[PDB]
Amino acid sequence: IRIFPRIAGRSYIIYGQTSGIICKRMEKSDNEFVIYNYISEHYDKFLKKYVPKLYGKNNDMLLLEDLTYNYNNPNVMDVKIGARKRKSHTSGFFSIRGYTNSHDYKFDPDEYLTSESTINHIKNFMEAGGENRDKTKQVLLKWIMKLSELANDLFEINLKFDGVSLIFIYDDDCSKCDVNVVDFSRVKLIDTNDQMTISAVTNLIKILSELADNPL
Ligand SMILES: O=P(O)(O)O[C@H]1[C@H](OP(=O)(O)O)[C@@H](OP(=O)(O)O)[C@H](OP(=O)(O)O)[C@@H](OP(=O)(O)O)[C@@H]1OP(=O)(O)O
Ligand SMILES: Nc1ncnc2c1ncn2[C@@H]1O[C@H](COP(=O)(O)OP(=O)(O)O)[C@@H](O)[C@H]1O
Ligand SMILES: [Mg+2]
Repeated sequence: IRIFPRIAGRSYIIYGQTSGIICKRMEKSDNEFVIYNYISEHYDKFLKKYVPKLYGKNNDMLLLEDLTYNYNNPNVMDVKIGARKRKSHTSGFFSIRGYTNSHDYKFDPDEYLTSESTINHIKNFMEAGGENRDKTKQVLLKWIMKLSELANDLFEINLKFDGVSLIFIYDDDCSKCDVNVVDFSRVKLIDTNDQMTISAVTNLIKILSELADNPL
């Protein structure tokens, strides 16, 4: 069994026996599966735009689209935009849980950060994208484009996105990038929209916009 190079979480995640699939164990309940099916039926468009494809269930394993598959040299960042179980966010509106090569920059998932340190970590994650300034900006701008639509669409969705993350990805050559929403294990039905989760996305859009705009 080939272990999947996670960037965060404690979940058992392996490569599928097949190309472009990862197998994630549902450790505690089947809630993740219940939530994908509910979103599939009530917010189909949201699932297609923002969420890795669920190809199937196998006992307690979900077969999920590998978001890294189409990438020569993927850089991954996990940012928790949903509410934490009991702790407050390490960056106010959201918590960076890890990124490719975070070890090299002495990143610590338990450390509460200033705005300066939050921004510095996101710049650290962007460093593997090289010094072509007008190409790493294109990556930031494609992220802003999809996070913008996601925030907009979140106003119309009556779920509490407890625990969910954004997986940011970009290839070393900056030819390709994306961001998707993952990990529905703790998501709940509610009667309003999730303003906490919306503020996380808007705060990220703000930070990425300041990076896409500064001239340094
Ligand atoms: O051991 P795990 O089974 O992976 O449990 C993990 C929880 O997710 P579930 O798997 O749904 O329980 C996760 O909450 P969620 O991600 O649902 O929001 C916690 O984050 P928080 O309490 O919300 O901040 C993680 O702890 P910290 O992030 O360090 O607190 C915890 O992992 P760890 O305890 O091993 O680090
Ligand atoms: N569909 C996916 N494709 C690629 N990597 C993924 C995918 N889903 C999760 N990951 C990776 O696995 C890690 C943990 O995923 P997540 O669903 O948040 O698990 P947990 O429930 O343990 O928090 C992420 O930080 C990311 O590196
Ligand atoms: Mg998670």
